[PDB]
Amino acid sequence: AMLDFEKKYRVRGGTLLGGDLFDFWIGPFYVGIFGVLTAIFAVLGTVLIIYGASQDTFNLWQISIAPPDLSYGLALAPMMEGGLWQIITVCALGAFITWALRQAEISKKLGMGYHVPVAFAVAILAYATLVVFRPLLMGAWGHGFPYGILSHLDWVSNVGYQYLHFHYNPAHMLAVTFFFTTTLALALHGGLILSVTNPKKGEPVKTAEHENTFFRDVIGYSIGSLGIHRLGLFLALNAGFWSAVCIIISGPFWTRGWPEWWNWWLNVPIWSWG
Amino acid sequence: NVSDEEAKEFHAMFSQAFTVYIGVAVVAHILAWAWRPWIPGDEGF
Amino acid sequence: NVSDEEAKEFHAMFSQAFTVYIGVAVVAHILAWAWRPWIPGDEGF
Amino acid sequence: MWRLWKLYDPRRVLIGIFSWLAVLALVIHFILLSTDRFNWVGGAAV
Amino acid sequence: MWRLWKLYDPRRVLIGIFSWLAVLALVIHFILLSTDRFNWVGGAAV
Amino acid sequence: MWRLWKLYDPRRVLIGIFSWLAVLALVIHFILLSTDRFNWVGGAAV
Amino acid sequence: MWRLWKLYDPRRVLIGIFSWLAVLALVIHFILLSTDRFNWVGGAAV
Amino acid sequence: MWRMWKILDYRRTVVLAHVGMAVLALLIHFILLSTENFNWLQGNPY
Amino acid sequence: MWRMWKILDYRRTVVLAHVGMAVLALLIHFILLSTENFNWLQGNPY
Amino acid sequence: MWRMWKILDYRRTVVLAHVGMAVLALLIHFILLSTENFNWLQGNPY
Amino acid sequence: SLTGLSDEEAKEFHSIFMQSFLIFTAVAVVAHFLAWAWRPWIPGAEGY
Amino acid sequence: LTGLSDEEAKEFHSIFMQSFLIFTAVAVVAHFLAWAWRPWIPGAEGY
Amino acid sequence: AEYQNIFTRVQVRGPTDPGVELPAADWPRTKGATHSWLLGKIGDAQVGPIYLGTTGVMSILFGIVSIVIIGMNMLASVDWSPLEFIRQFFWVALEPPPPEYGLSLPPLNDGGWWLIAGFTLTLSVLLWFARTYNRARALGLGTHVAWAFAAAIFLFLAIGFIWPVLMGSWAKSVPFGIFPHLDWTTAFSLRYGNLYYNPFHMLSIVFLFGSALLFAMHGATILAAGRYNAEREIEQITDRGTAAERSALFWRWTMGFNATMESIHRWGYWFAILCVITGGIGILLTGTVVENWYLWGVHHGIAPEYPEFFTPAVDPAA
Amino acid sequence: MEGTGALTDYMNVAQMTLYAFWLFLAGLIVYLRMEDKREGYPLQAEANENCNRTPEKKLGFPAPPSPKVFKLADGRSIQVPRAEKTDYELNTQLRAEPTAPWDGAPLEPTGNPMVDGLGPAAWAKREDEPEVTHGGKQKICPLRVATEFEVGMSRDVARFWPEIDPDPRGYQVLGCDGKVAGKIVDIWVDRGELRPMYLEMDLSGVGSSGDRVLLPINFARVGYDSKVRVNAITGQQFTDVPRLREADRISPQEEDFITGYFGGGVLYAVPGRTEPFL
Ligand code: BCL
Ligand code: BCL
Ligand code: BCL
Ligand SMILES: CC[C@H]1c2cc3[nH]c4c(c3C)C(=O)[C@H](C(=O)OC)c4c3nc(cc4[nH]c(cc(n2)[C@@H]1C)c(C(C)=O)c4C)[C@@H](C)[C@@H]3CCC(=O)OC/C=C(/C)CCC[C@H](C)CCC[C@H](C)CCCC(C)C
Ligand SMILES: CC[C@H]1c2cc3[nH]c4c(c3C)C(=O)[C@H](C(=O)OC)c4c3nc(cc4[nH]c(cc(n2)[C@@H]1C)c(C(C)=O)c4C)[C@@H](C)[C@@H]3CCC(=O)OC/C=C(\C)CCC[C@H](C)CCC[C@H](C)CCCC(C)C
Ligand SMILES: COC(C)(C)C/C=C/C(C)=C/C=C/C(C)=C/C=C/C(C)=C/C=C\C=C(C)\C=C\C=C(C)\C=C\C=C(C)\C=C\CC(C)(C)OC
Ligand SMILES: [Fe+3]
Ligand SMILES: [Mg+2]
Repeated sequence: AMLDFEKKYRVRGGTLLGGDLFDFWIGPFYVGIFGVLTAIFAVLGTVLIIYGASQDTFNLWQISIAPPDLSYGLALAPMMEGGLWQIITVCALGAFITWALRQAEISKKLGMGYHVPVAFAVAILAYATLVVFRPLLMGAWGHGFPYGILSHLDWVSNVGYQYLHFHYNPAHMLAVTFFFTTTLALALHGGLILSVTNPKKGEPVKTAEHENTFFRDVIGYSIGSLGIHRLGLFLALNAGFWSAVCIIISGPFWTRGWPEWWNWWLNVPIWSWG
Repeated sequence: NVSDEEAKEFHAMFSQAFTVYIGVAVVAHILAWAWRPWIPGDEGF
Repeated sequence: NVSDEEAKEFHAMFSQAFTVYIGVAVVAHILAWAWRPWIPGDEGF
Repeated sequence: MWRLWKLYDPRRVLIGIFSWLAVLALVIHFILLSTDRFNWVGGAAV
Repeated sequence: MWRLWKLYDPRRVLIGIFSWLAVLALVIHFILLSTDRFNWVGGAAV
Repeated sequence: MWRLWKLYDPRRVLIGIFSWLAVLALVIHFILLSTDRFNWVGGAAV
Repeated sequence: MWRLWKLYDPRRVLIGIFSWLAVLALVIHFILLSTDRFNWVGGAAV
Repeated sequence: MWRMWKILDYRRTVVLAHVGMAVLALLIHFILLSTENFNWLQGNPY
Repeated sequence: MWRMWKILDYRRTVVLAHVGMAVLALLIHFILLSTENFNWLQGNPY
Repeated sequence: MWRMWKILDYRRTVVLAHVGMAVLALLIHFILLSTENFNWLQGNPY
Repeated sequence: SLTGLSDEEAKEFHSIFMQSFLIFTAVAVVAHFLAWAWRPWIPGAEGY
Repeated sequence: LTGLSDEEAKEFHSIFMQSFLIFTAVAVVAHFLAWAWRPWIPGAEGY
Repeated sequence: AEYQNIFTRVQVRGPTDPGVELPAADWPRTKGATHSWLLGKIGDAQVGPIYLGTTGVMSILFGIVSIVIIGMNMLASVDWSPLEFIRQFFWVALEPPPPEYGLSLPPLNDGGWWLIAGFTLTLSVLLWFARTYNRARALGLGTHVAWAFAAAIFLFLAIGFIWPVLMGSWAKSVPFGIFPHLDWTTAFSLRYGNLYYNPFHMLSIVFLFGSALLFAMHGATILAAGRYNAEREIEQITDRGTAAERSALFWRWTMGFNATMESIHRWGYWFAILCVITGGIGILLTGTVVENWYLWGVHHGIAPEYPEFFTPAVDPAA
Repeated sequence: MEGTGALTDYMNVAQMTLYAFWLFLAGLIVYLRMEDKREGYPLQAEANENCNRTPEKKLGFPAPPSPKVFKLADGRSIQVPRAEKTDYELNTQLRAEPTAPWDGAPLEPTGNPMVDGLGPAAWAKREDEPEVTHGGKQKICPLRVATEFEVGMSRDVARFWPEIDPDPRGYQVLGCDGKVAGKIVDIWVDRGELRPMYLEMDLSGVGSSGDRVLLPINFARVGYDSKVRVNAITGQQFTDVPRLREADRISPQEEDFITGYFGGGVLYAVPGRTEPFL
């Protein structure tokens, strides 16, 4: 089934691989070659996760596929000692990368720019930082995070407290600022569009004049219809990127407590006062 | 909608697959029961 | 759309490449088995 | 039972069947690599 | 060098110079206050 | 086998093959470095 | 008092009052469960 | 019960039957591999 | 079976075959490097 | 009281009543399962 | 019909499909016979 | 199918009630077997 | 080589937009409005004018009083040194009352200044809420922005007022400092046993991460469909252009389901405000009805169990 | 357990608060998915998707809400989903043939997909009345009538660093194949959005110098060397860009015609764009 306007858009072309062979839709999903791959990768990784779950516990929150011991270095591990995690990592990476390449096939077919696959490549960059880049720099795949709903929260807790106060990480304070600011911007953007198209009952749908006037009335500046989506993309992508920066520098480029990092600020010759 | 003849051809294909699938399932469970019965007694297995 | 002639030409190139790839791969496994067989015995290797 | 192909395009069922076989073969081969008895390259004893 | 002002707008050059001079004199005065030897109001001895 | 180049743009094949060679060669060298026998710069002994 | 229903939509007020009644009943029942004296499932002795 | 196909589309039902029984059968086989008496790969005593 | 190419486009299948078999070949080689008895670089006794 | 269906949709209310009573039936059973005097699966002394 | 296959095309694809399926299954049957001779996978009552 | 008539609604209803009766009947037997295995209503002492 | 809709290449400047006419009781807007080339690259170039009414002025006055109290106490803590103020800028704070005062009014230098700063800050944000509400109503807009702001207010009040009041001490509240309120955030989690196991903190993060996910998805989609004037989203809601169809088709083909030009902003609006609402509820639950969140997670079977890797420590004081 | 918050031997207040939020989150998710189904619904199941070989309508789950009335500024209560757009889409005879009869097969255009509105070249059915501002001015108008706008946000930047504050008037336009299509004569601005939207050009390079054509700004890459490079379409293809009904106004429909035509170039402008990398 299709949206009542969808038929005319379902044309041939836009693929990067596979050509006509996979260029079709199953229900609403466009398939493409990267959809077949993202399906094989996703099913493989999910079924491997459930196998790992069957060996410890089926409780959804307590399922955990953990990375190997640090003593393994970069070697591939036995399956039940983190080798299962490593296969799931290469399956998830492939699932993410083929998902973005597939969104690139969908982008070209609808004549859209590649903003969505690239914006997703930032999210893939952050996961790659967590499971590939940072474990590489530190020298062991065991530095990646476990695949479990509650077991990866203990990883975040302990890795954060490896630096004794992770709030003082300068790149983390920047990434948190970008995360808080982008949901603030999302609240304003979503709210303002709803406020115009859904005014008080008995009022006409308003214009982009009212949108600019509203924020110029409130804060004295309005970024506009186009600016809100550039800034919205900018804030969320910087949120992802500075997440990657904050974690890649935690351990490969800083092994002490993050509060100590601010010792350079306390020592600036301008304001030492002693 | 489908006619009776189309729907009967659907159900002929379904009944063929259903019988093979259930027949293999019945045999498989009879083998699994001969191997290790899965209903515990009052004292376990 | 593809005719039987152009299909057979595609299968012709498939067969030449498949047999060369399969042939060299068979040699690879015979050398690998001559080196260290990968089917463990009752005591392993 | 030939009429199943009056319903499903041969290209799509073959793509789905082969994708299913690829997932299945890897999962079973990997599950055996997880076990101590069937990890053939690991080569445990019985 | 009189032609320098046919290229660069005098107001922007003077604003740029004034901003640099204000920041620089503030930074030098602050750096001196941060040192033990040149803190003139801290009243230390040499 | 010359018919193969009737099927693909030779430029896209040269890009594809040289991309495999570049990544494969780096990985093989890096794996050899990671060993304690074929790490040539580490001065491993045998 | 009947003119209340020419001011507000009867369905809307019915939906809102029932939602308030459902929430209040849930809140009170669990308020009693959290106390010692009025926990009927807990079977606490007074 | 061929009148079932006068209600439910036979194609979409068959696809749904294969995907659902796939996940169900994986689920049950995994449940047995989680146990100690039916994990045929571990081969524990019964 | 030359008829297989009247369903699957041959040009695209060849490309998919190479990328897929590259992944599988790397996967198998990496699996052997993980094992003790078939890590040819580490060379543990057999 | 049949005039109730001239205010709220009968089609909508029937469906939301099944969903609403689904949650309520699930909630009460789960509340009893969270006790000790009424957990029939545990079968604690009463 | 859906998929636009004539009845003869459906019957011809069926025979090749069923042939390819029996050949694929037969090799699996042989591989399982070899796998069973190596290490049986149905434990006895006392385990392995 | 959406606009079923009276005779088609009566015909669907009878088949629905027959399917539900068979589904319930098989389940009832399943519960009679499950009770024979392990009863699930404890006495005051427990199990 | 395609234009990426990241910076506006060609800009056009006209007269300053004075805004839509207000009702004939509102204060006059300010007269100050200028155009910025730098801001015009990202979006609208006009800066100002701004409205200021009763609620706006009183919010600013209450907020300035709060900022002066915090700033002067911050400056006083470093012996009034502006240099030492810059050196310690992230570390200084207006400290909340010590625990011994409970909910009473403590002396100025023992949390009294904190309580006044918290009161005036609360008043300014509440008046700012009324300002956002009235500016929308004055233009005939819905009050969605104000209620989304009210949702952020509730977490702010839950953290600083309601939860400390429910706990019976102003000490539990958060100091006005940069690193100190980060110290409060960490200590809060330490005290009540790993806020990670708080489910409403989990949900809060779900909607926070989903908000960044949504804005990234939506912002990228509007820029990608900018070739079809997607960013003119109001026109697409009332008159579905091809951009609205390509945006919906893109996500329908990707993940199997889509939104509309209007429903995407409902998804993002609810994700933004649910993040801050589950946040407030999670804060109100801890300390009051959950003592230790890890022990709560153990009770409800959500804590992972870890095999032996080390010799477990034993409390000598057991 | 015991303490404040206990509701039973196992249930506590935080847990039941959580399930209370689960019920709300579901009702919100269902509500949000219904708001999702006000454009393009009900789904059009074609005959070749269903075993009965009859076209149908699928509501999906949750089913779409009732129609929604947007009262408009000019005094026109429009209903969503709009009847005229649905009626246009269901009746339009596409100039394309499915590459296969089964459901999900892509359409292959028969004639010229760019002028026929196929795929990335497609347009929606929109209003033919040109948009107005809140005050009644013409919303999208060229700078010759919208004379209160001058090109360039900053006069000093436009005068001393014109590279970053350009004025594309008089610029040469090149297509994806590098050929010269003509000269930019005017810029169209949105009085509400305060942005350029279209670059009107003449066809002095590939057609009549007196002909006028609109180039959407997001398809134009205004360079630093007085050349505007359009990657969407070949220079020869600028001649078939749809013309305005009136030389000084554009309806929302013509915006979808013009942006649609350029978007279609992404696949159909030159051979090989449809074809994969490999
Ligand atoms: C005690 C521990 C420390 C701490 C230790 C850490 C550590 C360690 C980390 C963070 C990271 C983060 N911290 Mg911290 N952090 C602390 C307290 C906080 C507080 C707070 C309330 O005080 C906040 C707001 C934050 C905020 C943040 C973010 C900036 C960042 C996580 C976002 C991110 O990485 O996106 C990136 C998003 C992803 C990586 C998701 C990947 C998406 C992929 C590509 C697709 C997946 C698809 C999926 C499988 C689909 C599912 C299937 C379908 C649904 C069917 N932290 C405390 C002080 N923090 C993380 C970070 O920055 O890493 C990059 C990180 O590693
Ligand atoms: C020969 C050509 C095709 C083929 C042609 C056909 C045709 C024609 C038919 C089938 C049908 C079936 N085929 Mg077949 N089938 C083939 C070969 C196989 C093989 C095999 C390995 O050889 C297997 C195992 C199967 C299996 C099946 C079954 C799914 C089904 C018969 C049982 C049934 O009636 O389902 C009944 C079960 C249901 C209706 C419900 C299924 C499960 C639902 C969705 C709910 C369970 C979900 C589950 C609980 C989720 C798990 C929990 C998660 C953790 C959340 N087929 C080949 C590949 N097959 C029949 C069918 O599809 O019936 C409708 C049918 O008509
Ligand atoms: C000058 C000529 C060209 C060339 C011309 C041709 C032509 C013509 C053909 C080939 C074909 C092949 N070529 Mg060649 N080929 C060249 C030289 C090579 C060299 C080499 C080192 O010299 C190699 C190794 C190969 C390799 C191959 C094979 C892929 C293939 C033959 C076997 C087959 O039929 O696969 C088929 C097997 C499959 C398709 C299995 C599919 C595997 C799927 C994708 C598995 C996916 C699951 C995934 C791995 C999961 C990952 C999980 C992990 C944990 C990460 N070619 C040169 C460069 N080659 C043939 C071919 O590709 O036909 C299709 C063919 O017709
Ligand atoms: C970088 C800015 C933010 C962002 C952006 C972003 N995310 C995106 C996109 C964009 C632009 C998409 O276009 C893409 C999309 O299409 O979303 C609908 C996506 C997406 N972001 C998603 C999730 C997601 N994003 C997150 C974060 C973020 N995404 C950032 C905050 C998170 C977090 C913070 O946890 C999650 C969970 C998906 C909904 C979707 C990508 C879907 C995808 O890749 O599907 C591939 C196939 C699968 C079924 C995935 C599973 C396959 C694996 C083999 C199994 C699972 C392995 C995994 C390691 C398990 C880990 C579990 C434990 C951590 C519990
Ligand atoms: C959905 C939840 C998210 C959210 C939403 C949200 N926030 C909001 C809103 C919304 C919907 C608003 O409408 C409102 C707003 O104004 O948005 C622009 C706001 C807002 N969120 C803000 C901050 C904020 N939001 C945050 C978070 C969040 N906001 C959540 C993540 C945070 C974080 C992460 O901690 C912060 C810090 C404000 C910028 C703004 C409300 C401002 C406010 O209440 O101000 C009160 C008044 C004062 C502080 C007075 C002092 C201000 C000046 C110093 C006065 C100047 C005096 C004079 C005019 C000039 C003097 C100088 C002379 C030399 C000229
Ligand atoms: C000297 O400085 C001058 C004057 C030059 C100006 C400079 C000012 C500066 C630099 C100020 C710097 C300020 C900074 C950096 C502040 C940092 C603030 C931060 C990070 C705050 C973060 C969190 C604080 C919170 C959440 C506070 C919450 C407090 C609340 C919600 C208080 C509520 C209190 C109420 C409602 C009071 C009730 C009083 C009643 C009446 C109930 O008592 C009986
Ligand atoms: Fe938007
Ligand atoms: Mg502190």
